[PDB]
Amino acid sequence: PELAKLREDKILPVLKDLKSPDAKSRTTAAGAIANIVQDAKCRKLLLREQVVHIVLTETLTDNNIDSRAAGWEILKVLAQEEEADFCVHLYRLDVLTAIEHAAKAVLETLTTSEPPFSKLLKAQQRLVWDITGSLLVLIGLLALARDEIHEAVATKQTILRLLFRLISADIAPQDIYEEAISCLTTLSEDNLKVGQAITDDQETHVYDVLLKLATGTDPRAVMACGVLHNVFTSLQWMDHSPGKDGACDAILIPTLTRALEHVVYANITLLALVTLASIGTDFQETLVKGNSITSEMQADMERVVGADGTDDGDLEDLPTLRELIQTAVPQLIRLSNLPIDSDESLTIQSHALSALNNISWTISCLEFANGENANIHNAWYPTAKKIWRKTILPILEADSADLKLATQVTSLAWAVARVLHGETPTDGNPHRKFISLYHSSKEDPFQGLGVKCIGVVGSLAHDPAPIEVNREVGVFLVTLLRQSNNVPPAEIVEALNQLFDIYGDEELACDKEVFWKDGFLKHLEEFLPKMRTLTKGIDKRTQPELRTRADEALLNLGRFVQYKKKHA
Amino acid sequence: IQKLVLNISVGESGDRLTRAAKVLEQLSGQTPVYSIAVHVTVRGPKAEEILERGLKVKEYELRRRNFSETGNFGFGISEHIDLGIKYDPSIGIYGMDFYCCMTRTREETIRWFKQRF
Amino acid sequence: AFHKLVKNSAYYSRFQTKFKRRKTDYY
Repeated sequence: PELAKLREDKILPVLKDLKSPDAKSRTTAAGAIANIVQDAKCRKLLLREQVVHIVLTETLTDNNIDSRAAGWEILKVLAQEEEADFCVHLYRLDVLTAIEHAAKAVLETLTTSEPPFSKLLKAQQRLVWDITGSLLVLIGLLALARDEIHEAVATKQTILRLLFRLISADIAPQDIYEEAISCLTTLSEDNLKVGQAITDDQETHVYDVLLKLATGTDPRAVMACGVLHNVFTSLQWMDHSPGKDGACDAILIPTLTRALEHVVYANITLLALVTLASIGTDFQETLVKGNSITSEMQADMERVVGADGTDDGDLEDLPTLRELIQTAVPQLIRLSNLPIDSDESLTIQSHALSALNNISWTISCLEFANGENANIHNAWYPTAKKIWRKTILPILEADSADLKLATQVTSLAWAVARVLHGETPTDGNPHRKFISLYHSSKEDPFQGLGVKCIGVVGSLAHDPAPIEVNREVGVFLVTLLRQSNNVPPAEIVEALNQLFDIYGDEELACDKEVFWKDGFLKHLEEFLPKMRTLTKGIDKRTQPELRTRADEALLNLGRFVQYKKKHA
Repeated sequence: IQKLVLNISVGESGDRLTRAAKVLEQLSGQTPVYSIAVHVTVRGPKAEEILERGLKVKEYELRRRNFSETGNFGFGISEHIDLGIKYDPSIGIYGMDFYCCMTRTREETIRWFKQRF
Repeated sequence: AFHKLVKNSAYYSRFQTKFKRRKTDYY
């Protein structure tokens, strides 16, 4: 159209000037082109004008460093403004090769002892840094875009070597250093070849560098932690099977926590929180694979340490978990609490939440029935309680603001409830707040809030809950059942299972005082057929999980109504 | 019936240890003791004060094992702030160890607790 | 009472807030 006409008028010459086999005319022309190329609407023309090809084809191979550097900046800018597909296209022309070469050249420049780098002209080295910058960025976006690219990149050895070279020597600008650190973080995440590349590097020993960094007082320690964490988990350096020098995941948690101590750089904060949350899901992996004052007065004081102890633990085999609990969760709570004043700490709260959510859901998945995992239960129970009161009421007492935050704190409350089980504190009658939330909030199948409210509520209603609390809640669930006409099936499975977990023991006061007194078993015999219909009305192929779930629910319901009779 | 002994341990020599000391100092008023770990023992007024104050925190509900055959007892808290002490971000949060030795058995002391408090 | 379930950890596995990498503007 017309807009395009004015655009081509502006643009076309510049390309022709770059196109100029006046490689210096284009040192100045290409040098111009990145500035020219920032514009959004205009770019789509530029792209359609086949710039990508020209640059890739010509500019990068020129003998003048200003050419290549202008050209690598062109690509960078492009990939940034544009969308992921773009990078995937670059990967198709194997820009990777072009980069590998580029990085070899930077690497020879740094590591060289003949010129050598440090004695280079001021703008000389500034040019290298400019080139490195674009190179880094590209690898970032390319790795991120797709998996098969993330692999392809963690295969080009020269690339890794360069990233190590920088991170290790720390003689480049902080914007560049930090960019390198990031780039390694992406590549190192849930990837093995990179995990090993960093550990197995004896050339610069980039590992020991990171360790030191994430260990000490350096302002950048957190970033180091992000990488190192990715590594530990990538090669499974965990509690049950530590790395060299017992490098478990645990050792990071102090520095992360100290990064939290100060908030009352800003990016540094968010990052640490994010790490801690990942540590949460990843010690899931730990637990899966696992299965006149002195002297002897102190000695004795270790006699009372049997009681769950603040300072150190029974948990010699699980330092990760104790560090989380002992150190991390204090600060996680405080941050979950403190004021909602800006949107920045709104984010920080949503994070600290996500973290506690993670940890708590991980642990809550274990077995604790009878004396199972007693030690773990004994360390967690206190903390689960503290979390409950300290962070779950206040946000519920506020009735303040957000919806998705409600999902957050609801999901969390579910986790805590899964562990606490009727031993869970009752103040301001929270089960009513949640029930209200269920009705007022009236995708993936089981992400819906109704489910999460069914869950937490049916959890806190176990024996020995206040018999009245028990009553109202059981009532709400059975209510759901009678009027199951519009309730999503997921919520049926959760409701069924909730009641099954609450009223399976006749020896419980609520069995008689509530279940029998209000004659639930009638309503159950009422729903048995309804359940069978909705069950058969579910697609075992799209999707099977829900179907099989309901099936077992019907069996146990089917079984349990039958059982329910067994006892009058 | 003598002393209350609050106790912290930090395997990492350093900042985090001089900070634990600072907490026990301002909380007891006494300059604390060092061992890998700090602690401070407090007798008389302040002891009953700090005892109850953190016993509050534990909702006055203990278990039966913490009491020693010598009729003593203790508990942990993890947030030295839940006892009305503010938060100094150049200090952070620390956990504390609480320990009460009685004189003039387990039975007699459990019963003693039940009567007062 | 008694009950039947299987592979539960998988079920609730999903809820862990999950993260992967990736923005800012204005200069």
